Amino acid sequence: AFTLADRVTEEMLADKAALVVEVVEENYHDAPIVGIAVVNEHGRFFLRPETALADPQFVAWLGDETKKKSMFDSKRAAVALKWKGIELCGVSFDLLLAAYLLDPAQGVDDVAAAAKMKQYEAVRPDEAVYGKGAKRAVPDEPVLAEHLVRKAAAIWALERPFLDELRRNEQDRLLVELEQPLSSILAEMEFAGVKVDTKRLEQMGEELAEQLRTVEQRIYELAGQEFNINSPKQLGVILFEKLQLPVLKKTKTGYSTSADVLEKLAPYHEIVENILHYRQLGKLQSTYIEGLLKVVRPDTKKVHTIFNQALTQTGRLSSTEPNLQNIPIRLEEGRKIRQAFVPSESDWLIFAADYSQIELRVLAHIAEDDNLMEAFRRDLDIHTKTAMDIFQVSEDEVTPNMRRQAKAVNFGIVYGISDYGLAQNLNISRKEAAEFIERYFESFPGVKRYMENIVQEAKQKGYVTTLLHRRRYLPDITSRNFNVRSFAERMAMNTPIQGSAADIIKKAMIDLNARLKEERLQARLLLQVHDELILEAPKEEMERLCRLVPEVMEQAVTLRVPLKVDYHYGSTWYDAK
DNA sequence: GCGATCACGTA
DNA sequence: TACGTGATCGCA
Repeated sequence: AFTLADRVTEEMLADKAALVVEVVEENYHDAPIVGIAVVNEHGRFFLRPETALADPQFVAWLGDETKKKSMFDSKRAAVALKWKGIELCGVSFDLLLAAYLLDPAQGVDDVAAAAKMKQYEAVRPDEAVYGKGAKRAVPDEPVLAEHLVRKAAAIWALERPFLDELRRNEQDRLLVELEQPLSSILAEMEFAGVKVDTKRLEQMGEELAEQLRTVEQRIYELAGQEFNINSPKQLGVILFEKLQLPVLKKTKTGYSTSADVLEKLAPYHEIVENILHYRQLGKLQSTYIEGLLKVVRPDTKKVHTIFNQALTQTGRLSSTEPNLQNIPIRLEEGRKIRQAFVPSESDWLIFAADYSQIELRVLAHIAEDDNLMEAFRRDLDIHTKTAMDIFQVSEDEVTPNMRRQAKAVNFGIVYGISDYGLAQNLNISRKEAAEFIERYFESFPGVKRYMENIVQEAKQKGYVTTLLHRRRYLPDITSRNFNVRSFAERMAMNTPIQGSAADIIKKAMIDLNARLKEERLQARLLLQVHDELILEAPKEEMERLCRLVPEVMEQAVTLRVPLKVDYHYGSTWYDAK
């Protein structure tokens, strides 16, 4: 039983309530709110949004920090409301974030999935109510109102058992003091968006299309015929049947044509270099130029990413529409894409600050490896020092290739890759990659001990934890399949590193947001990308930020080694280098 | 019109 | 390693 309400009564404006502000469109930016449900001690209420959101008492209640609301995915609601000029405050419990902290592997997508964790099944999955894909539609008011009230009732019923388990896990503060405050910061970041210079992007796309026409023509005269270069089946027939290049790698369906294979085939035929070049130009044009231009809002000329705070098993943020975490950087041709990200006001600048080697610093701290801690206490180039140790040479004797291999070993630790993966990145044998690793563990015995100990702890406890008590369950750690078990072992080692680094960055964003307000700066966070925070600010604030931001980031936690922050500012993201 | 599948970019 | 995303193609 629920009141399908016609107007807002005071009964719906209690001190504590479960609240559903339903946004069905996957991209919630400027998206409709289809319905509102409130469950509190006085009953269960469904409100049409046009009513509720025009009611001054309702809107005042939404924005009253002392009126506590329990929700699922409150950022979606907060942002949808921001686009309507309405502030959502007082969200004291977000079930999406609670479920995520309790077990990130569950993939909790909707209220129903979180409710199942506590054997609560009186709510349907969103996909059963709205449908999937083409046939996705908002159902009739009776069906919609039942669904929203059921979601709000589930939230109401589930808050206590979820907070109880969080407390047993010592994750209650992680929820309340880190993830929920971050959610509000991310909602403001997403709402602010980042201004895009679409003229520059369109000019770049114009350039790429011309080179792509040129390289594509050269490819066709080399293949003796025309074909769809973007089809790895057609390309496979041109390279490996017509031109009879060696087959160095097979895929499930046929001939591998990854850039790894093509680089190896380059000496045999001039086509191969042009294919690689076509692949890189086409990646830029399709994915980044055309892809970015599709999601720039023509009103604001901004992109408004959506940060997914509750997806990764490490606690890292992901982002979509656009995904700004893979804007190119390595190749100069691609890094120029970042010239298109500009401050949103005249006489403002982009300020970007990034942790230097935060993952290895976290590893030095957690493993208490004396050699690694000393390397960071001396602020050495970690890759050079790793080369010196592994190859037992002095700094002047480290060749670029020795540093490259040491860097690949460090990369393998940071991202938890296998010996096979290291071998593949170093283009060496698996046996050779293995002996590289062993030489590393002789130089860093503390890291070796941490690796062994964390795997034993994962086996004993069932999970591993980060510095701020995020956990990752690893049921595959006892699997009898070697590849499955090795992956779980590498995740046991890696997640305390990657996840603690994510924890620090999140804490830094919270501290930064409060410091910006304390200092009454106009600067504002725009993006969190890997280990980098990107802000925009009046040019007149750059000198204050140069001092403030690195300090806040460096003081976010106290490790046994310093945190180091590099920072730059400029007129574009590219120039903030 | 989905859904693998392959390839590629940051990690 | 991961996630996100593209184009292709294979199944309807």
